[PDB]
Amino acid sequence: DTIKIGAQSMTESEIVANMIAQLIEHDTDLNTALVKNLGSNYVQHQAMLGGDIDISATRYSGTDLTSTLGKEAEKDPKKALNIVQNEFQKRFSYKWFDSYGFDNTYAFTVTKKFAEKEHINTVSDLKKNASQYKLGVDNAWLKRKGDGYKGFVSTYGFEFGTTYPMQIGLVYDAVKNGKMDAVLAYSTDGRIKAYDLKILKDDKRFFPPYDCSPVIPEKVLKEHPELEGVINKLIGQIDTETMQELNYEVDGKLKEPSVVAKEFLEKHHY
Repeated sequence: DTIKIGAQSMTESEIVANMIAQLIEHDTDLNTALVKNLGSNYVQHQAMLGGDIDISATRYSGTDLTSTLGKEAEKDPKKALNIVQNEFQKRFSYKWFDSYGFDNTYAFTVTKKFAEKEHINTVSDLKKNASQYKLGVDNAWLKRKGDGYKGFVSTYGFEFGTTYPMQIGLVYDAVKNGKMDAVLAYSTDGRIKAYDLKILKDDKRFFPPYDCSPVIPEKVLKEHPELEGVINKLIGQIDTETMQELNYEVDGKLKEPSVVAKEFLEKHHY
């Protein structure tokens, strides 16, 4: 029988999606298929409800909490994961696993060079000269509710001199070359490694946590009792630094997600 693994359009998702597949076909006699390009977690959720996917490869605690669950933004990561896991079991009898070990969080990011010139370690340090700064953001963040620009201004109490929305993949070279003074990066992106950018401390803890976990229905796990054991092998095994490294292997070194996943599994003896 064929285990269907859903992935959104993020390098991260495709990597972790392929990893799961390859781990399944290594440990068991089960067959796998990947359902690529699922857009948002809403569609990913619906695809699970409709039986289009047996496994959601990458899901993020702060996302499903304040949208799929409709709950308030918990800032403690363990408490937020506890809520999310309990609602998914109660509402859907879905097993939201413990985290792979990484956070994909919004991260105000600058060059180290610029952090020394402007004296910046925290997001709050950006206050003083904020009017003089260009900030790069993704295409959705300014209008985003809760942990968006609006909530940001209310919490940190300042505006950036100009904000420029753009495809997320562009913010990293943009900060690197000085086109933007700071950007709101995704903290798992490989180019944070490669370019060695500085992730500023979110001293007011504005952003909720975004720990990444696989989601699988207990019904799927029951029908294939060997499955949980396979997935459990990934739990705790991928921290932010590793995910950044795996991400650069695709985004910077131009390798296929299947290959990066294979090499990773081989490196760790699976």
